Amino acid sequence: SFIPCPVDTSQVILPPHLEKIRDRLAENIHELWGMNKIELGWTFGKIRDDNKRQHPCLVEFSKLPETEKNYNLQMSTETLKTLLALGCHIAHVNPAAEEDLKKVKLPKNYMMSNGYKPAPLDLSDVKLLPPQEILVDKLAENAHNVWAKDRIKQGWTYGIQQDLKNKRNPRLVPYALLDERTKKSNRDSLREAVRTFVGYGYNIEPS
Repeated sequence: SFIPCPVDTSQVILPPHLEKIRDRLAENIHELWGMNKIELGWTFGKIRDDNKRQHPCLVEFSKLPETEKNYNLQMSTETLKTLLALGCHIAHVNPAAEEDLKKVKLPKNYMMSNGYKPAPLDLSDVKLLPPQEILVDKLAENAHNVWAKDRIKQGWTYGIQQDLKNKRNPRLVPYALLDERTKKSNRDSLREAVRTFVGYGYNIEPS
């Protein structure tokens, strides 16, 4: 143990009419990432320090280090290709629906020392279809594998207590043995993932 194996997206083209919705999906993952780190107590430093809760990538998406923009794109691309792999169909239904949607305006204290303030899209109003919640769950578990596969290949191993000494993480586990809270947190980050599709006037279905 353990062998994290996710959906095989290697036979999946990303059609060009869906590359722009990937971009806004990745951008909004950052704004949700920045928002969540600030809620935990993290602040902006120039170099990552887990003691002072300081992270370097806590900046506007336009100004992320040029490799880490790709990781957010890679995170977004894979969730998009996994959809097509699972046989879901995504449709650019109405181009106009996106205009009305607006971004969350967080309180003042969320503004960071360098002036960065995360503004994720206000997707609370969107209620997803029941056939999409089951697809959210199947993508929240597959998301746990893409992470567990990539971390292990980066030398990460399980660890009773979390430690960056040598890549030890207690959540590097078969999804069956994860904790409930972590599972719910992943359905959340990917429930938000599907809402970004519908909110942009893009439609997908589960079959």
